[PDB]
Amino acid sequence: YERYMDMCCILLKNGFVNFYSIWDNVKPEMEFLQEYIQNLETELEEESTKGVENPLAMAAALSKTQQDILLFGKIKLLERLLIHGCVIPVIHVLKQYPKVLYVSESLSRYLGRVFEYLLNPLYTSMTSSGESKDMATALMITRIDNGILAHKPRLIHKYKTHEPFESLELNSSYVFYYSEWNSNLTPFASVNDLFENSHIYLSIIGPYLGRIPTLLSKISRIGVADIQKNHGSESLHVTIDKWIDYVRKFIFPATSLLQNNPIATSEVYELMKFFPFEKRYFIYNEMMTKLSQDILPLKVSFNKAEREAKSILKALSIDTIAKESRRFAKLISTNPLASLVPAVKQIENYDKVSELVVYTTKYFNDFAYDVLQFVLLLRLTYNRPAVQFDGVNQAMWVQRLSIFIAGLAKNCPNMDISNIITYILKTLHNGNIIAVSILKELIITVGGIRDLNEVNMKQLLMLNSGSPLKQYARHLIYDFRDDNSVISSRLTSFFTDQSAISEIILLLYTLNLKANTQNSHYKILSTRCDEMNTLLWSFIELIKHCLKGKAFEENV
Amino acid sequence: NNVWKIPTGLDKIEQEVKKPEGVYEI
Amino acid sequence: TGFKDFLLKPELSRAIIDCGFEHPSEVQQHTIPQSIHGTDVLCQAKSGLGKTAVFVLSTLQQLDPVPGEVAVVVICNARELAYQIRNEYLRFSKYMPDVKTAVFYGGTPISKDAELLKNKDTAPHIVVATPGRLKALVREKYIDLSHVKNFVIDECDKVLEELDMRRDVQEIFRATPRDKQVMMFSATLSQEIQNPGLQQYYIKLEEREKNRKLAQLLDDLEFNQVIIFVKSTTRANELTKLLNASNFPAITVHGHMKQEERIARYKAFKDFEKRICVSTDVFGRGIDIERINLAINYDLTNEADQYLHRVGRAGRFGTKGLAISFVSSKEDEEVLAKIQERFDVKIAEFPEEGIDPSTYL
Amino acid sequence: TTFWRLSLYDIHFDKSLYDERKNALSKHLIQNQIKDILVTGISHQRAFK
Amino acid sequence: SVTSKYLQSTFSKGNTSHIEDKRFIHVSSRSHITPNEILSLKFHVSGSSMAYSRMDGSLTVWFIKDASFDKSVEVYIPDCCGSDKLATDLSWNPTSLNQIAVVSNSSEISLLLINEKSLTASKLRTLSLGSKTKVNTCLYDPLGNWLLAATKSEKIYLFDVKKDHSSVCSLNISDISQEDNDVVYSLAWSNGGSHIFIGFKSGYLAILKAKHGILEVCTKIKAHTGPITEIKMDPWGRNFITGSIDGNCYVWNMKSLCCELIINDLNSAVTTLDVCHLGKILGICTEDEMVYFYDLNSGNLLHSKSLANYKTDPVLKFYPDKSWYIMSGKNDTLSNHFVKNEKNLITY
Repeated sequence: YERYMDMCCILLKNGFVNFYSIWDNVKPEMEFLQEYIQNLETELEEESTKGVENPLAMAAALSKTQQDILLFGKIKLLERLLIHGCVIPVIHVLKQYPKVLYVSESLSRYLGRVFEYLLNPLYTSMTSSGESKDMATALMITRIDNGILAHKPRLIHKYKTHEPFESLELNSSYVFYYSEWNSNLTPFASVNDLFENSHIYLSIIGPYLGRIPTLLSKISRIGVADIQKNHGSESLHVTIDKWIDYVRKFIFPATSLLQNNPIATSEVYELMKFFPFEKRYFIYNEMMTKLSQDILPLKVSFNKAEREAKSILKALSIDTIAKESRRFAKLISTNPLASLVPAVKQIENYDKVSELVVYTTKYFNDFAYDVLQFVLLLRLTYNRPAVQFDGVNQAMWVQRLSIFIAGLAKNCPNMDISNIITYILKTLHNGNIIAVSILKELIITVGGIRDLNEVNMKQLLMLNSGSPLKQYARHLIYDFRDDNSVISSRLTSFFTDQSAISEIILLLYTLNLKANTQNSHYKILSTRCDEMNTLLWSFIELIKHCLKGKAFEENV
Repeated sequence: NNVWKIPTGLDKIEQEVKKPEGVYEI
Repeated sequence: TGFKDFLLKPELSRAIIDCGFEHPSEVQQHTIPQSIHGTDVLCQAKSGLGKTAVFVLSTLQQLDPVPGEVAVVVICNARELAYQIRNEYLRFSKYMPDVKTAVFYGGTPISKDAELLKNKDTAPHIVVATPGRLKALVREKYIDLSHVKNFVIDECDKVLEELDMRRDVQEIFRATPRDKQVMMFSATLSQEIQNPGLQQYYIKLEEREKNRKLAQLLDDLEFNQVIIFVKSTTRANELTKLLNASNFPAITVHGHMKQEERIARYKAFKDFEKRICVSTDVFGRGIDIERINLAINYDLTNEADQYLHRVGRAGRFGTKGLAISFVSSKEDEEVLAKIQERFDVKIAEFPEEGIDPSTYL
Repeated sequence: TTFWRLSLYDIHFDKSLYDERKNALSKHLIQNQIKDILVTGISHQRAFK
Repeated sequence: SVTSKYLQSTFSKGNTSHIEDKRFIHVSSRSHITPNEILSLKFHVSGSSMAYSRMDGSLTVWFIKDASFDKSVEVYIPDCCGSDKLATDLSWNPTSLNQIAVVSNSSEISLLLINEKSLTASKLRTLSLGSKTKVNTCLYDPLGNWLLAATKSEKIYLFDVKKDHSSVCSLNISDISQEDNDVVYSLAWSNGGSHIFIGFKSGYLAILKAKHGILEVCTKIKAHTGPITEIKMDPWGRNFITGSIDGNCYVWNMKSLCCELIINDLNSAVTTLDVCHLGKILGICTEDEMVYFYDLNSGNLLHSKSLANYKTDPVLKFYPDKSWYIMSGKNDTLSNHFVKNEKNLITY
């Protein structure tokens, strides 16, 4: 059947017979195909949404027509018509019945093959690798004969087979026989043609582009080089807007489908880095809300990732971190914005998972970082009560979330929590309790600024003297401001930009007054006023510690 | 978008206080 | 920093603060102020209320370190309790470098104890010991107690009821200066022995479905730690082997096993090293574990008191938790019916649709 | 302005705590007693004066 | 499935010989101690010599003439490159048949010509550089045209081996990395000296051009999220393999410089890796004291083993002229492997 189908596929492009005269008359009728399609759709949707429990030790103790449709007839004809470089029949068929792509994966791979050949010569012209093409050579066989060195080349031979992808099986190289299958196609000459033909091939391959990671990398590097080419010119914002739209519509849905493949997402984010962060948040949130639902394969992948993330999260321990950390890092780096939210909730209301997560942030790349900051702002802004139901006591999640944020600022130094600090500087205006709490924990954990509530007279005396006596006193009072100079400088640098220092000092001060003018039980009023006072004092101690010389008089 | 629509600036923190003098009618 | 109202040494205050102590219990505030003046004390209290801390803080207050001089001697009943008292002395003496503590119990070469007592680098001012070993040291003049100022006896009831123990403690007492501070502490002083929020559910099913049911429950419920109560050691060990085979890290503790491994696995799970532990009623009483939030009664007990003792391991000190039980026989339903009449609690049948996770956190 | 300008460091010289630290501090002998910590005490005496 | 049976046979009761070195007889006498180390081990190109250096300071070299090291002479030599200083890296100089370059974490690179008639390793020459410079890695262009010497920071030197090792060029590492405190972890040459592949600690990977003796930065790609441990090249010249400490092992296509295949069964850090001279099987030594043997073409596991807490730091190397591989044993002792009736996979 293979050779016969190949002969018909050859004949079916030199005009011997028209396509539909073959399509309409092969075995599986269109109705039986549609029935199989509905069955696959329902089974897939159920196994996605509900899910299935894989039995590990369950019950292990006490006390053919599918193969037919897949392997022959219409589907096999489509696969081969695609391999042999005749793209227009299959484009016209899949334009009508898109669901056909669910039947088998190989259609997406082969379509990606023809598209990648179409795009390769445009890709080499940019991101120039041609100057670097001259390094793919083999080592010469060296042998010592009669006490002298002798070099020889390795000898291989060439075989022709029916498999489309080339290979080299340990002595000999195999190639596709029909060596002029690429006669009817012309590669791209300019990125504009890349857009014009993306609108045809990629809109067909759909969310399944993820099945071929290499295409993601190639398109993203083309984008990076195209944006870099005109850094000087005035029209840069035009190209930025156009690539924004492109990445929104064709690539990001695809990268949402990947499976434990960090580097591809690293490339897509290396392209995304050029946008305003407003746009990145737009894309991330739309993908979260409207495109996870209402699209089948994306929904399946999101549900699989989420269930897997919860399964791993139930098994984090002080003893199993050595491998669970690597697995969680891969899973979070590949598909973050749907596998992070369960983790964010689990650390929102459980004790030690917070320390475990802050330990395992050491491993994931910039994409996981941006998405993590996103979901942090998400949770911080979700609609829910801040104070506890009982009385004026604050709820039991603010504290654990603030501890998490402080641990982030302390351990992983490539986090870029700038937007969170803009959240603080903004929402302090209205007196949000979460702002004050995050500020307190940030100052006390990262900076190391312990308060002066309980101090014996001798320590209090040493605490203002020459430098070494003061250092000994501070290390006695369990204060570690000296050893944390670098990270304190980094955080005060985050604060320095957008000139938040004076605004924050004035805000804290004029907030404690409004706290003085509220009405409640005195037993809480006195404590609140004093707590705010101590917070302000500690903040100013940090500021004087980190900003000295002229920077102080500049930004204070 | 809402929490990013709040106006932030030195002109708004002034919120001038009440003078110490308190008039006469836990 | 309630101990700062005690008016003690600052380094000692820091050593207590880094020990997590923030508010003294009743017995501490009632005994430490008077024991600091050097008066004899005879204390009876409920077990686990910090009775060691009283005399530990007292002796760490009254001591002025003299090189090579033993003034503080504590006598206990066991070797592991002696190790615990020396660990308490060490966690109390973090900020006191000149003071040195040592422990003495059987099973070790007496010559090694002697040479560490002669060593200036290990010459101890505080010695915690078993009465027999320290007797064998004093009677051989391996240790000098001619300057003892503080004499503590923990669990003094068993010390004075057993004849060998009382004779040993009296031989140690007669070799000490008569003008010393004397303290006795025990949770039980009978009259015969110088101027002294929890959720409760159940599953009614058959035996052959238990193994798969937990494999579902332990899959869906969101939990910190899980404990599994069994009525037998063989079933517990089997279920632990199968659970560890099920990619679920689990430990097992029960009788029929050497005590060393029991202490080892108990301490290991206490430290959040694994997330699943299985045990019989050997831990039915006394255990204190905070992070346990979800309990599964694999097999019910015979009496209601044992079941309440089991469920007491969850919801420590009035905290939130979740409990779910198995019912597979007639006596199970019988005890289930009796627990509600005694404890005024409606143990509803566990619904199939699951419970809201926030109802137990 | 004379009241609010000043501080404690410039109004009281103990000189006992310096000596206690110097004596309890007696590698290179901890960098020679932290560079002869006593230079700060000298500056402190000058400031007090 | 032929390769799986071949590897299984290579792990059988026979088809295995203990390399009889000083440490081997030492363990035999003291067992029938603290294991020093094996700093490095590197073959000659023609597959008829071997050299390695323990932590004691002594470097052994064998002149392979037999399968089970029967008639293989052994030039043992005491702690060369000074009495206080020990060797850390060596290159075998593919130009001639005897020269060796050795570095000892110091400012002196020693060129010694090993003799086989006697047991004398005679120092031929010493090369020196700036007094502060502390180089620790040396490499040879696989055609014997350039030599590379690298520091842990802020020095890279390239000598022209043809013109009596005249200092050709140098470069400051801070110009290559442009990050915060990077320390080069592993270097490797391309097949035919044209490019140098460098793996920093911060994760980056750099490709430098060394065509006519003037270093230059061609490109830098953010390959990994942790320090890169090893970098190996395929002998056919189509893909280069990168192994990291974050638990990933990727194979990058050479013509286009994009990831093509990923090893996913891994869940631990990588200490070393190697690929056979036929570019068919890939051996990974992870950090949990375990070795794996994967297939390059398909990417599916085909053989596993377990070191079982014997010689915590392992080493693996595939012969450059046969399908045999030297692997560490129990206590820092080497253990050859073969089949004794199959010189190459094709013959099988």
